[PDB]
This record gives sequence, C-alpha cells and structure tokens, in this order.
Amino acid sequence: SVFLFPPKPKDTLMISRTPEVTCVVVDVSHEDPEVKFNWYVDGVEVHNAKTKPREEQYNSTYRVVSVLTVLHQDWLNGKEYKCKVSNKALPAPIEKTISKAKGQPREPQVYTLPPSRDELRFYQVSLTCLVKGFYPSDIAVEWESNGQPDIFPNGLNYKTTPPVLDSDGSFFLYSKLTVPYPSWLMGTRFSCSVMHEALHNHYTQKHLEYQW
Amino acid sequence: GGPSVFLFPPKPKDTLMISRTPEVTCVVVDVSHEDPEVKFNWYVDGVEVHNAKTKPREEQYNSTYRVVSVLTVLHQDWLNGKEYKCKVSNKALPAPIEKTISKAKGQPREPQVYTLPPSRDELRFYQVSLTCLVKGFYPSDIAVEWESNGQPDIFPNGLNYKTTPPVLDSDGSFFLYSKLTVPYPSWLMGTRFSCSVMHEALHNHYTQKHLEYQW
Ligand SMILES: *[C@@H]1O[C@H](CO[C@@H]2O[C@@H](C)[C@@H](O)[C@@H](O)[C@@H]2O)[C@@H](O[C@@H]2O[C@H](CO)[C@@H](O[C@@H]3O[C@H](CO[C@H]4O[C@H](CO)[C@@H](O)[C@H](O)[C@@H]4O[C@@H]4O[C@H](CO)[C@@H](O)[C@H](O)[C@H]4NC(C)=O)[C@@H](O)[C@H](O[C@H]4O[C@H](CO)[C@@H](O)[C@H](O)[C@@H]4O)[C@@H]3O)[C@H](O)[C@H]2NC(C)=O)[C@H](O)[C@H]1NC(C)=O
Repeated sequence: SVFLFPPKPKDTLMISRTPEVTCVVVDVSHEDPEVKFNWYVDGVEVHNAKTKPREEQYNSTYRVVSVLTVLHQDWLNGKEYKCKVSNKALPAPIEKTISKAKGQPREPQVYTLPPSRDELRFYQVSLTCLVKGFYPSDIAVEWESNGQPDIFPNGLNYKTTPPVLDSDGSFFLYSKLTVPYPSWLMGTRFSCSVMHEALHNHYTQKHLEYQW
Repeated sequence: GGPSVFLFPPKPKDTLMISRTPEVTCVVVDVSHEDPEVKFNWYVDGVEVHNAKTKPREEQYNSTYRVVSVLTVLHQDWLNGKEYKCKVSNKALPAPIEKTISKAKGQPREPQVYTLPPSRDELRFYQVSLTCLVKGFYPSDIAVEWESNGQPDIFPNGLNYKTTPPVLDSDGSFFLYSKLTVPYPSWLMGTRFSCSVMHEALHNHYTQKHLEYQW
C-alpha cells in the first residue's frame, strides 16, 4: 500500500522554509526490502528526491519513505506531483498523484474575541481567534505575545481546531489561547497570526489586549 | 480478499435524551456477491443478546456489499460504560471478527459554555458571527445547537451554524466552538440567540447560554 502526503501549509507559504511531498510505502517484506522511487512533476521526471532509511515495524513490516523538495510557487500554482513505486511483490509500479486543492483562493478574515465575563471566575481564561472565509483549507495559525519569557516559560498554551467546511464552500476554524487571568489584566498584547495563500505576504496578524 | 468490520457508537444526542432511540451500529464491508450472507452475534458485557436488527445489504459501486446490523441500547446502559461486542461470521472469514465498543472511561467532566459577540472588525459585513465556546468536557461525546426568537421571514430556513469537532485540550479535556452566522440587522435588532449544549455531565444533560446585543 502507498500513502502520498502533501507539504505542510506553513512550508509552502514562507520562502525560508522547505516544503516537500512525502511518498510513504508500507507492507514491505523482509525478503523484498528493495524499493525504487520515480518522481514526476506534471509528467516530467525529476531527480532531486531523497529516500530515507527503511523503518522496521513491530508487525514485521518495513516503512520506506521518499521525500521530494518542491518549489513553493509550483505547489501553489497547482502542479501535480506523482510518486512511482517499484517492487518485485508488486506486479506493476504504483503511481499516486497529489496536488493543491483546486478552486479560486479566498482570503481569510481574522477576528480576535476576548474572554466571556463568565469565564473570569476561573484562573485560566480563553482568548479566541476566529479565522473564516478562506480557501483552500491549507492554513497555518499561531499565537504570540509581547510578554517577557518567564511569564510563559513553556511557551503559550493554545490549541487550534481543524478547518470546518462552511455553508458557502469556504472554511473556518477557531484557535483558543489559554492564559492566566492576571497576565490578561496585566495588559499583555496577544497576537493571532494566520498564514494563508490568499493573504498579502501570505501573512496577517490580529491583536488582543486588556484595557484598564 | 476479506471482509472488514467497523463498530460505531450511538449519536451523542440520542444517548442524552430519554425520548430518543440510541443504537450501536456494526458495519461489514468488502462483502462479495458470492457469499453475501452475514451472521451477527451481539454481546452486552459478555451476555449474548438477540435484540439486533440486520438491514438489507447495500450493493456498493465497487461490486461489494455493505451489511449493517444495529442494536438498540439503553440510555443508562451506555452512559454507565457497558461494553457492546459485535461478532461477524461470513464464509469468506476463516474465523469470526469480534469488535467491541463502549463509552470512554474516565471521570465525566462538565462543559463550560461561553457565548461571544462578534468582533468589532466584523461589523463591516452584512453577515456577522456569533460564537459559542464549549470547553473542559469529558468524554468528547457532545451535541450543540442554536436557537432564537427571530421571526421566520428573517430566518425562513432556520439558523445557519456550524460546529467544530471536539479538540483534545492540554489538560485531557475537550473543547469546541460553534459559529452562528446572522445578518447584522437582526443582531442590532435585539434578537436573542441561544447556544444549547447537551452532555452527560450537565444537569439534565442540557444547558443553554444566551447572546444578544448590548446597548
Ligand atoms: C467499497 O466501497 C465501500 C463504501 O463506498 C465508499 O465509501 C467511501 C469510503 C468512499 O470511498 C466512497 O467514494 C465509496 O463509495 C468501502 O467501505 C469503506 O471501507 C473503509 C475501509 O476501507 C471504511 O473506512 C473506515 O471509516 C470509518 C468512518 O466511518 C464513518 O465515516 C465514514 C466517512 O469517512 C462513513 O462513510 C461511514 O459510513 C461511517 O459513517 C458513520 O456511520 C455510523 C453508522 O453507520 C454513524 O452512526 C455515524 O454518524 C457515521 N459518521 C460519519 C462521520 O459519517 C473510520 O472510523 C475507520 O477508521 C478505522 O481505521 C482507521 C485506519 O484504518 C483508524 O485510524 C481508526 O482508529 C479505525 O480503526 C475507517 O477509516 C469506510 O467506513 C467504509 N465506508 C462505508 C460507507 O462503509 C469499501 O472499503 C470499498 N471497497 C474497496 C475499495 O475495495
């Protein structure tokens, strides 16, 4: 069986990062550990990929991974990436194809919402980031603060929901940042950072802070 | 070749409302035209039961059948954590397949339900977002709905809302958001919108928080 994976959204949107398609091969036997990979971008073969050391599994199978570095603009422009796997236990090679989702890109709207009055009873309060109206669903969301590091030594404690298909064919998600009520009253500025293909510089940022 | 079994839990709203009929569903896939017969045996805490109902086998677009057996469960039985076991027999299986499902173990935790008005920056648009935060509940089985006192000429097809799936939070509990999209005029109009949350750990398995424009 073959599994072909897309690049990480944040990798395709930042020039400094390295996006890559990942072609995983499973059900590899001990008698047949040979695996060959052929990569094709829009049908044209490319030879920049790199195979990884075969991973022995606890169920007596191997896991063979082949990575291909892609150009950010190639993936965003919708070029197809095809992985071709050859093995003796396979009558013929397996070809999987992956590409970015089709459809006109749509720009996310980012809204920050303070905690409810009813939540201030608790020591931990919830800072909310609403990201709606974007397409495709590939997106990256993070939180930041201008707080000094001992205030958040282990970083910020936030979770983000997966994209949800909205009633108009676009996607939305929420990201929840949990902070102590004192650091909220302290006036610290917290920032929801959203990275998406349709944004200017693939990046936008919305802030949230208390006012005494 | 070989069939595969998948055992699914009841729907959260069905187990939390006494008026509803919750049921465990045992699905069998990759059943071929040859040997389409499938036998089911059900066991609640090991005790065999004969209350199940098999449904007519669905011919699939890949030349396989899909044979479904449903078992009605008692609201109290499921919430108390009884195990439901499905045993599938078919001439294509060297031996039967046994799948077991039950409610998640662990002390149930009560959700906190918070309603959030739209961001000031969203009022540019005719459609605005009313948010319901549901956090700190366990297990993840939950149902969320919205309601309003709005008139039908503004909402002829009902309310337009979507809810995220539960997300595991950093403390082992779950949280989700539910988004209700309404026209900005009906928000300014003073219409009252209500977030309804149904979970085993709530009083009467139900709670409701309101949201309306503040002057
Ligand atoms: C021939 O075609 C069959 C059905 O037709 C296909 O259906 C889908 C899958 C598309 O491919 C269509 O294009 C096509 O027509 C195939 O049957 C499917 O087999 C696969 C396994 O190969 C099953 O995958 C399993 O899916 C579980 C989820 O199942 C729920 O959600 C599905 C949506 O993805 C939905 O289709 C299912 O019907 C089911 O829906 C729930 O039903 C219950 C009761 O009926 C309801 O109470 C719920 O509300 C429903 N919920 C939803 C959301 O609809 C997974 O849970 C399961 O996971 C298991 O394995 C993974 C990894 O292996 C583990 O991570 C995990 O822990 C767990 O162990 C698995 O992914 C799929 O469900 C089957 N579909 C149906 C409809 O039965 C045949 O495989 C195919 N044969 C071939 C190609 O040879």
